[PDB]
Amino acid sequence: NRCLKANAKSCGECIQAGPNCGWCTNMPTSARCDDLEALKKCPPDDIENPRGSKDIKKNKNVTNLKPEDITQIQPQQLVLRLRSGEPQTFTLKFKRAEDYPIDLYYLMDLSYSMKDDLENVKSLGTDLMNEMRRITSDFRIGFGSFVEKTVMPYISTTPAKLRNPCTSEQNCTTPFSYKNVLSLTNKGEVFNELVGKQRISGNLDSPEGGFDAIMQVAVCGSLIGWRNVTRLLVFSTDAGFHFAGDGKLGGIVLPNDGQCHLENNMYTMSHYYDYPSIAHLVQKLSENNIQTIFAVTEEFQPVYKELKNLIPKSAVGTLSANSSNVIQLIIDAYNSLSSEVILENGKLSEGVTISYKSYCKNGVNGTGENGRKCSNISIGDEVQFEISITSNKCPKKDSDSFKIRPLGFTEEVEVILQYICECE
Amino acid sequence: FNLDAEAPAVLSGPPGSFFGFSVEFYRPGTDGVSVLVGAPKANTSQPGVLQGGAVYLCPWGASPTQCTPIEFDSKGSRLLESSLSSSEGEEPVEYKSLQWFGATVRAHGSSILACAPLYSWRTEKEPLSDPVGTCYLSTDNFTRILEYAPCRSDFSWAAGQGYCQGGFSAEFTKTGRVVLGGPGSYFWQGQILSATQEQIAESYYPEYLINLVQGQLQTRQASSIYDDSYLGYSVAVGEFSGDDTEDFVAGVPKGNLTYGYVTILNGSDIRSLYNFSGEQMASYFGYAVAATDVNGDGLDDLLVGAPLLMDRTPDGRPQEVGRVYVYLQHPAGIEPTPTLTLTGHDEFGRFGSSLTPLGDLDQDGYNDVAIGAPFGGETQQGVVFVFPGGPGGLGSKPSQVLQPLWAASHTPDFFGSALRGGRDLDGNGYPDLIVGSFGVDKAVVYRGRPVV
Ligand SMILES: *[C@@H]1O[C@H](CO)[C@@H](O[C@@H]2O[C@H](CO)[C@@H](O[C@@H]3O[C@H](CO[C@H]4O[C@H](CO[C@H]5O[C@H](CO)[C@@H](O)[C@H](O)[C@@H]5O)[C@@H](O)[C@H](O[C@H]5O[C@H](CO)[C@@H](O)[C@H](O)[C@@H]5O)[C@@H]4O)[C@@H](O)[C@H](O[C@H]4O[C@H](CO)[C@@H](O)[C@H](O)[C@@H]4O)[C@@H]3O)[C@H](O)[C@H]2NC(C)=O)[C@H](O)[C@H]1NC(C)=O
Ligand SMILES: *[C@@H]1O[C@H](CO)[C@@H](O[C@@H]2O[C@H](CO)[C@@H](O[C@@H]3O[C@H](CO[C@H]4O[C@H](CO)[C@@H](O)[C@H](O[C@H]5O[C@H](CO)[C@@H](O)[C@H](O)[C@@H]5O)[C@@H]4O)[C@@H](O)[C@H](O[C@H]4O[C@H](CO)[C@@H](O)[C@H](O)[C@@H]4O)[C@@H]3O)[C@H](O)[C@H]2NC(C)=O)[C@H](O)[C@H]1NC(C)=O
Ligand SMILES: *[C@@H]1O[C@H](CO)[C@@H](O[C@@H]2O[C@H](CO)[C@@H](O[C@@H]3O[C@H](CO)[C@@H](O)[C@H](O[C@H]4O[C@H](CO)[C@@H](O)[C@H](O)[C@@H]4O)[C@@H]3O)[C@H](O)[C@H]2NC(C)=O)[C@H](O)[C@H]1NC(C)=O
Ligand SMILES: *[C@@H]1O[C@H](CO)[C@@H](O[C@@H]2O[C@H](CO)[C@@H](O[C@@H]3O[C@H](CO)[C@@H](O)[C@H](O)[C@@H]3O)[C@H](O)[C@H]2NC(C)=O)[C@H](O)[C@H]1NC(C)=O
Ligand SMILES: *[C@@H]1O[C@H](CO)[C@@H](O[C@@H]2O[C@H](CO)[C@@H](O)[C@H](O)[C@H]2NC(C)=O)[C@H](O)[C@H]1NC(C)=O
Ligand SMILES: *[C@@H]1O[C@H](CO)[C@@H](O[C@@H]2O[C@H](CO)[C@@H](O)[C@H](O)[C@H]2NC(C)=O)[C@H](O)[C@H]1NC(C)=O
Ligand SMILES: *[C@@H]1O[C@H](CO)[C@@H](O[C@@H]2O[C@H](CO)[C@@H](O)[C@H](O)[C@H]2NC(C)=O)[C@H](O)[C@H]1NC(C)=O
Ligand SMILES: *[C@@H]1O[C@H](CO)[C@@H](O)[C@H](O)[C@H]1NC(C)=O
Ligand SMILES: [Ca+2]
Ligand SMILES: [Ca+2]
Ligand SMILES: [Ca+2]
Ligand SMILES: [Ca+2]
Ligand SMILES: [Ca+2]
Ligand SMILES: [Ca+2]
Ligand SMILES: [Mg+2]
Repeated sequence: NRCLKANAKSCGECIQAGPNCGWCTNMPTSARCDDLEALKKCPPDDIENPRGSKDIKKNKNVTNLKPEDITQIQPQQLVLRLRSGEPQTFTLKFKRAEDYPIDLYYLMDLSYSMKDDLENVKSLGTDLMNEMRRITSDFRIGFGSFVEKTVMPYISTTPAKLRNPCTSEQNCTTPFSYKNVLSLTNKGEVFNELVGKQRISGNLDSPEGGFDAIMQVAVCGSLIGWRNVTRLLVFSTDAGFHFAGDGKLGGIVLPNDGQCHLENNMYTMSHYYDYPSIAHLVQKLSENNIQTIFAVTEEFQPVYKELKNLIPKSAVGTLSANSSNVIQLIIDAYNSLSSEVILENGKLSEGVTISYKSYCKNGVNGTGENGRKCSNISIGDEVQFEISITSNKCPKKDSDSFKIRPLGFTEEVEVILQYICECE
Repeated sequence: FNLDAEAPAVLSGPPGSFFGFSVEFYRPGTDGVSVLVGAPKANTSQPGVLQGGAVYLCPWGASPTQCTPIEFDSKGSRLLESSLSSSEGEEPVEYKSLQWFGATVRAHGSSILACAPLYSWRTEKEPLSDPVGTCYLSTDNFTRILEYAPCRSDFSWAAGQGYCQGGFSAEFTKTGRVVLGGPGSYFWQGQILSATQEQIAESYYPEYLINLVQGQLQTRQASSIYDDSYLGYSVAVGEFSGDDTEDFVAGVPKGNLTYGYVTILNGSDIRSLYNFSGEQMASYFGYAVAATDVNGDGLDDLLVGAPLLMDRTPDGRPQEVGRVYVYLQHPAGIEPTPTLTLTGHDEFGRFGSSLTPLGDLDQDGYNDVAIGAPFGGETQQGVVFVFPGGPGGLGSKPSQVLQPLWAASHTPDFFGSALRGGRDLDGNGYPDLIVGSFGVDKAVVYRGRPVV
């Protein structure tokens, strides 16, 4: 065997030589490190054999009423003690909560082609509030608008086009990057009133500055008013999107820093930081548990369908030319997003690897990266994941920890890893 | 691996000038050898012009280098000749403030090309703010100075060439022909334009703003489905068509639903010869391009950078890292699939933001390449990777990693955001490498030396 062929000079070496290796303390010296059955073939007390284990610390039961006190993932914390090469497996239980609150921020393109949309969205407040009663008892809505970076070449910069980026007859307000019009509120009537006060704008190039705005909504936190609940971001537009690299045209080369720059509810730094990259958005949307609904016109479905494939917990729906259909669009996208859970883990150390197996309704079982997924999850449905973690020849000298969580949820599982590289 | 990384020469410009944004070798003869450094946010003495930008001439020699601005254009804006009457009084016909002159700097022989891609003008008709871009060309040891703004044409506004930003990228061919990229033409379809120096000089008249160069080569306007592609975001030159006339390599990073592609154009009639496609939406494939023989068979090979390329780590985490693609030319053509790829390892590092041929650094018969990752490194100051050529193309591992020896500041250095290699400054037989770090207004010159 390999315990012997390892020539374990010490106990530590013997343990790191394989999870089936024991070490006697009572014929070469390295023969003290043999298979556990071989060493017996040595008093069982004189055999040193530290095995791994899973020890649960926090294990609040899935619930069946503040958002803080509702549990959908279980357990919430545990310790894995890892013999090198020996995997430790624990089970994650996920139950979709019954009456979970929803925050929906409506982020809207206000370039001129969206003028007609704006006239239908100004009643969305109360209409969406009404429709949301078949989904949740606790709904809040907010509104933000975007156009473009306010620099050449994306906007015309004649004094006159700065005042009015559109034609003289059209009475467009000055171009702007992002305005938080209304932080989240349960008052649908306030949504209606403020949205009805907003003026349509304009700019020059077809793709728009919405990524600048998405970033702000994701990272600005208390300014937007996000709770620890379902966070829906509806991104509504009839055009493509600028992204990192496009800034260079306007002499903007500093990458987006992913931090809030809202003053008086206006994004003030669009002239200074580049548009975000897709990757940067993936990071900050996921970190901030934002589920994104791309509500866009048929012309741009192809673009946004590709974008959706890159942005975790996103959905695309086909917006009508004046947003007449956006409520159903939202409901249908929400149903898509909610019926699937996707697990992501934080970074592991070198030599540490993780494996997922999923066990979903109707006996559909996933492995590989499909092991992180369960689909077709109805309200009150329970699904489970078997997660396996394995360390190799002892990384670090202390313990590590990482989080596993379903994307779009505040809830998470803290996994603390302790590596067995010695004896006692 | 034989770049003197312990003792590089550091060039410094005005703080906040973005000195190092563009860099170049200048050699009329080896006697007057020098480094050129663009500083597109530099203040100049041009009347009425705020941050017009400058290009610095940095003499190379035994003594410590000191850089001085080159005077391509000492005047402010020309005037709308119809305005000097009227009633509103004088009105400028062009806008040189914030024009980023020096954003691109290139040299061939005793000729220097410097571009201001954010230069804009009014037109002489209805008032616009058309950022057509402009370039200045000094020829024959600074004796003659020409302006070349081929997008400053009779076709105005974004529908035409008004937003062209000609000179956004630029290169010289081996014959000294000027090649410009302008990514804004025809609702950001983008455009390549090219003229010989003789053609530019033959029709240069600062009296007229629209100086139609006859015989000019330029890509043609396409249908609206090609809008917002940014052809000419980057350009390089190399021979890919079997003759003795260098061809034009051009990035089209937002083409094909933002998957991007790179095109190679016939240097004789600017007709399309090859396209190479990106592999991921918005990876900015074609952010940078380069052409050089990296495997010693005498055929130019294509390199393309996609600095926003996102991959997944072994434990399932997406990360922005960037990637460079290499396509080897063969006698029958060039295959559309990359021969090899190099992927960055620093998250958000923007590996592949810049590329440069190094020539043969170690003199082993294979030309080598440098690739920048401007936000790479442990303190995100930026990094430059040297990769060796070889019979099957580039090595998979860097043979040298260059990093700024100075400490990080509160703002990014952008070390490696600009590169220029493959020329021998001191003439010791070994090629040398210029690296920009415009975030701290510096440029670094690495000397190649004998090493084993
Ligand atoms: C090249 O030269 C230019 C020109 O000198 C130089 O640009 C200046 O750079 C300094 C340093 O960063 C800037 O100083 C800051 O000014 C902030 C407020 O400035 C306001 O007031 C300016 C003066 O107004 C009077 O004078 C002008 C000119 O005669 C006149 O037109 C006015 O009517 C008025 O009489 C004004 O020029 C300036 O306008 C610019 O900026 C605003 C942005 O709001 C923009 O709207 C304008 O279009 C124009 O671009 C502005 O209105 C001041 O708050 C700030 O102080 C804060 O920041 C510093 C950090 O920098 C902190 O330390 C401090 O505690 C504060 O928090 C700072 O002092 C100056 O404004 C620039 N001027 C211009 C015109 O851009 C470049 O730096 C030079 N570049 C190089 C490479 O050398
Ligand atoms: C690499 O990838 C790029 C991008 O995909 C490829 O470039 C594209 O190639 C296609 C196919 O060649 C181009 O479409 C064609 O354009 C030609 C040329 O049009 C120009 O020249 C004509 C005279 O020669 C002129 O009449 C045209 O003027 C019209 O069109 C313009 C623009 O719409 C308009 O402004 C004018 O008012 C006129 O309306 C124009 O100046 C055109 O002739 C083609 O039409 C024929 O073929 C099509 C397809 O079969 C057919 O439907 C038509 O009926 C007609 O028979 C066609 O439109 C496209 O413009 C290129 N795009 C860009 C951005 O360059 C490239 O080919 C790839 N290279 C390789 C090696 O694969
Ligand atoms: C998402 O999950 C839902 C909930 O499970 C699921 O809906 C269910 O689909 C199954 C089919 O996959 C339905 O099962 C049928 O039920 C009827 C009685 O209502 C039976 O008569 C059927 O029996 C036939 O089919 C069997 C197939 O094994 C045969 O063995 C048998 O001999 C019969 O031929 C069958 O069992 C079930 O009724 C629904 N439930 C509801 C509430 O609608 C939905 O399909 C899933 N969607 C996916 C996976 O996309
Ligand atoms: C032009 O643009 C189209 C998009 O309209 C590009 O098509 C897309 O290509 C990518 C990469 O090849 C495809 O994604 C890949 O999917 C496979 C299979 O799932 C997977 O193994 C890869 O890792 C990658 O995710 C994508 O599906 C595809 N989209 C569509 C709508 O076809 C195309 O590649 C671009 N280039 C050319 C020359 O057409
Ligand atoms: C919503 O969830 C966030 C994240 O879990 C909470 O913020 C955390 O608060 C704890 C308090 O002990 C800190 O240790 C964490 O560092 C915080 N995390 C972040 C990212 O800030 C927040 O308190 C929750 N809000 C409510 C109302 O329960
Ligand atoms: C997916 O995995 C589950 C669990 O391993 C399988 O369901 C079990 O099937 C056995 C069959 O004898 C039953 O005795 C168990 O009671 C089932 N589990 C539960 C929790 O009820 C299922 O068969 C697997 N499906 C596939 C296709 O492999
Ligand atoms: C690049 O363009 C040149 C034209 O500038 C092509 O050369 C022409 O090819 C035709 C084909 O029969 C000849 O009739 C012309 O006399 C050629 N003209 C010149 C100036 O050589 C050349 O073939 C193109 N290269 C490729 C690879 O397509
Ligand atoms: C919005 O326009 C659509 C056509 O795109 C039309 O069918 C619908 O009636 C309009 N909405 C309202 C509220 O009038
Ligand atoms: Ca726009
Ligand atoms: Ca509309
Ligand atoms: Ca050729
Ligand atoms: Ca070659
Ligand atoms: Ca070499
Ligand atoms: Ca040298
Ligand atoms: Mg628009």
